[PDB]
Amino acid sequence: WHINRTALNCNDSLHTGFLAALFYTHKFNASGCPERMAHCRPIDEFAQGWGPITYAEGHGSDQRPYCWHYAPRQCGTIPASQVCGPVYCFTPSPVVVGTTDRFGAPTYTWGENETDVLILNNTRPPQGNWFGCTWMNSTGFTKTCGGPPCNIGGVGNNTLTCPTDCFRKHPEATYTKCGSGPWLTPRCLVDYPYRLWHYPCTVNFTIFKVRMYVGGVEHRLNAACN
Amino acid sequence: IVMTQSPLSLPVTPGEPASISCTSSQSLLHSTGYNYLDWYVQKPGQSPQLLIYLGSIRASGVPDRFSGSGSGTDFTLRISRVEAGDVGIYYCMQALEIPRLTFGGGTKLEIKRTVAAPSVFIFPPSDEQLKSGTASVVCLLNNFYPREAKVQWKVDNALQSGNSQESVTEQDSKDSTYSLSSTLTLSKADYEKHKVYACEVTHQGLSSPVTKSFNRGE
Amino acid sequence: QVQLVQSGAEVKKPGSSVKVSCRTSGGTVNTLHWVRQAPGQGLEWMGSIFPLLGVPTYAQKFQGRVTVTADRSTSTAYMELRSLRADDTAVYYCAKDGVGWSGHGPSQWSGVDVWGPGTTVTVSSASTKGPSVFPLAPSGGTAALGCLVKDYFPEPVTVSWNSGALTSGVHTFPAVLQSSGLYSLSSVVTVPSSSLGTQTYICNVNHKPSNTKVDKRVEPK
Ligand SMILES: *[C@@H]1O[C@H](CO)[C@@H](O[C@@H]2O[C@H](CO)[C@@H](O[C@@H]3O[C@H](CO[C@H]4O[C@H](CO)[C@@H](O)[C@H](O)[C@@H]4O)[C@@H](O)[C@H](O[C@H]4O[C@H](CO)[C@@H](O)[C@H](O)[C@@H]4O)[C@@H]3O)[C@H](O)[C@H]2NC(C)=O)[C@H](O)[C@H]1NC(C)=O
Ligand SMILES: *[C@@H]1O[C@H](CO)[C@@H](O[C@@H]2O[C@H](CO)[C@@H](O[C@@H]3O[C@H](CO[C@H]4O[C@H](CO)[C@@H](O)[C@H](O)[C@@H]4O)[C@@H](O)[C@H](O)[C@@H]3O)[C@H](O)[C@H]2NC(C)=O)[C@H](O)[C@H]1NC(C)=O
Ligand SMILES: *[C@@H]1O[C@H](CO)[C@@H](O[C@@H]2O[C@H](CO)[C@@H](O[C@@H]3O[C@H](CO[C@H]4O[C@H](CO)[C@@H](O)[C@H](O)[C@@H]4O)[C@@H](O)[C@H](O)[C@@H]3O)[C@H](O)[C@H]2NC(C)=O)[C@H](O)[C@H]1NC(C)=O
Ligand SMILES: *[C@@H]1O[C@H](CO)[C@@H](O)[C@H](O)[C@H]1NC(C)=O
Ligand SMILES: *[C@@H]1O[C@H](CO)[C@@H](O)[C@H](O)[C@H]1NC(C)=O
Ligand SMILES: *[C@@H]1O[C@H](CO)[C@@H](O)[C@H](O)[C@H]1NC(C)=O
Ligand SMILES: *[C@@H]1O[C@H](CO)[C@@H](O)[C@H](O)[C@H]1NC(C)=O
Repeated sequence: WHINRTALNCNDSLHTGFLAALFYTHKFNASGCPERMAHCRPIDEFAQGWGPITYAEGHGSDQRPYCWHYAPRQCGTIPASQVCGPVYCFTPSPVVVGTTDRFGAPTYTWGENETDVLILNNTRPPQGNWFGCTWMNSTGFTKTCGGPPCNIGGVGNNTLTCPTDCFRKHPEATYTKCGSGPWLTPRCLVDYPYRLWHYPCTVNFTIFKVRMYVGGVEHRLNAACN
Repeated sequence: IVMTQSPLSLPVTPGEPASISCTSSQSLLHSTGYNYLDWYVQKPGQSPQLLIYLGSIRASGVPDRFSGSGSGTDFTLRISRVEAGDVGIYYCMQALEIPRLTFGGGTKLEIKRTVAAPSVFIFPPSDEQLKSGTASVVCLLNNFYPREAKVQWKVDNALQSGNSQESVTEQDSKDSTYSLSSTLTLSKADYEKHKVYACEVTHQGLSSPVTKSFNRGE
Repeated sequence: QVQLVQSGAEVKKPGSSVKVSCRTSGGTVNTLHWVRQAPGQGLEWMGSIFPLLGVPTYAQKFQGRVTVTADRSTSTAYMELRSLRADDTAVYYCAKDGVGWSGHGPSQWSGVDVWGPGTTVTVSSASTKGPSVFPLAPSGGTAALGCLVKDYFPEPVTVSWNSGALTSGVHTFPAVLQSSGLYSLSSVVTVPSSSLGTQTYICNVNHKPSNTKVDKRVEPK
């Protein structure tokens, strides 16, 4: 919230022009979105889960965080020099994590120092802090971490490592069990002031506002659904 | 994106409305549902000044008599009760590509007047300048309208080209006319070789071109 | 009510560099812009910078000979144009949009709503010369007389009449640029012929670049 705790090391070496989106509502780049959002598979095409859920150990290589079925890296401590603008973690409710030292004491140096870190280490609520985080790296790429995602079972070519609510494929793949970030379902992700910056291809998603319980406590948030 | 504007010059009788058009090489309408076109005015002597942003919202201090309308690629600035205060150059500018701005060539708002013939005066070079080694012969067209005028120099009845410069006052606030100076620059040797120096003036308000002239000796 | 205070005029020679300054006063900005205006030509965007991030953007026409920088502590931004050419004489405007990042989300565009007064940059190999002031003598009716203010550099000069007592009917013309690189100017006034021999007219010329003051009397020839 304090603007001084924002990692703000932004570097437009490629001249993609992503910095304007930090300031202005109409300057998110949804070019290339219709074709890439076609890569994403609807949940219908994945195999049917079965058996007990185990947490997945892998870090599969896609680097395409724009799909709902993207299995994220687990959250760690990342240095402020890799971050541009606010880091949002999802509890499900959106929350901003500020720049800090390795212990968690707040620092106020714009992330311009080497001690400045963003400690995103996630343990899923209700006991933990959040489910996942999203942020823009210093050269204009969306980065996301969280989970670990779930082994839901299945057999074959197609098999879902679920990072969201996947009730369709397995009855117990709830968001509390497998939620790994902003995607609440294959259809909805949490709306927050920089969703269009981080997820420009959700531009046409319609805003439903949502009420949602994670371990007793109710969460009161707007979701953008297709 | 290229911003072209029309008209370039707009003469407007006071109190009559005015209208100036802007077109954009690409649609300025965005996902958000706003047209990202601004209107700026630069009044003579002053910094550019914001008039209207996002197509239709008018800026601080801007009266209700300025209105902007348009969508996509065609936009219009309309000015309802044109006043001597409103004179200046009017620029549109797209903001779809910020930080980068791109302005139009501008439209000159101008108060329209009844045609006025220029009073023409010619001045010979001074004695002091003639000592100096230069000679400037000056022709004055005072209080005319419209601005377009032709000044023709004849030195011993011979037509001159490339030895004269002219500058025009920008429009007068009271009478809405212009004034024009034209200076023929010769050197002292060339001034003394010729005798008749004539200034011929062509203008909408002259039934025939007006020549004022003199002879060196007199 | 942010104000943009700019550095004063600059007389440079071909080949050298100028560093124009612009200081945001009384608030914060999303982005500073540099727009210039060549004499008689329109407005041209040159470059801009987000002073928070300190990352600039440049128009292609000036890529490689302009750099924009923004000092945070002083709230001052600089623009440096190098390899100056006569083509570069213009008024140089810094302008802003926005009030600064709210730290919570993006803002809606609100126009380039504040412009600085401008910086005049002259690029020329001429040297400082005061004017020669010559009488333009008048040859019921309405008589014209004036002063020719010739061969001065750099600009501006100011003309007045009878120490500012005569302003009605006075035309001081925009200066023209001669082939010598010096400026010349003429200022005229129409008076009653009835007054020609009787009324005394003194045009008052002032050129501060050279501490020139001249009071030429204009008499009937
Ligand atoms: C979010 O929602 C917006 C709004 O609905 C979507 O953007 C609109 O998309 C539609 C459809 O794409 C646009 O309407 C038309 O798009 C055509 C592109 O595809 C055509 O051509 C290809 C190639 O031949 C065909 O295969 C295909 O079947 C289509 O026929 C344009 O060609 C249309 O013509 C326009 O441009 C041409 C010049 O290229 C002009 O000559 C025409 O006169 C005309 O202007 C037409 O545009 C619509 O324009 C889009 N609107 C906007 C504002 O983008 C987004 O795609 C959607 N985003 C996501 C992520 O889903
Ligand atoms: C959140 O998760 C993070 C992982 O993403 C944790 O960060 C890493 O945790 C490990 C283990 O505690 C640290 O490793 C230690 O490093 C110190 C310093 O050694 C450095 O140089 C050696 C050279 O061999 C190198 O191997 C190390 O990685 C260090 O670079 C050593 O003295 C220790 O023996 C041990 O190796 C990492 O330094 C640490 N940082 C990162 C980001 O790599 C983080 O601790 C977790 N935080 C919380 C709050 O749980
Ligand atoms: C912000 O995020 C960006 C995306 O994650 C980061 O860009 C990535 O940076 C990594 C290194 O950190 C690159 O990985 C290297 O890629 C080069 C090039 O290999 C590619 O091309 C060769 C042929 O020229 C091809 O054989 C390969 O298969 C690749 O296609 C390799 O030489 C290195 O060994 C290494 O793999 C990514 O390629 C690069 N991705 C993109 C899309 O740019 C960026 O670094 C981040 N910035 C930060 C950290 O602030
Ligand atoms: C924030 O950082 C700026 C320097 O960019 C500093 O002047 C200011 O005092 C800082 N504010 C706080 C409250 O730390
Ligand atoms: C931006 O990143 C590129 C990566 O090659 C680097 O060369 C450049 O110096 C960087 N600039 C900053 C400000 O980090
Ligand atoms: C969007 O990104 C693409 C490729 O990165 C680029 O070519 C395009 O110009 C960008 N659009 C805008 C408006 O910056
Ligand atoms: C495996 O998936 C691919 C998609 O890349 C598909 O084309 C192929 O037919 C599939 N194989 C099976 C199991 O039929």
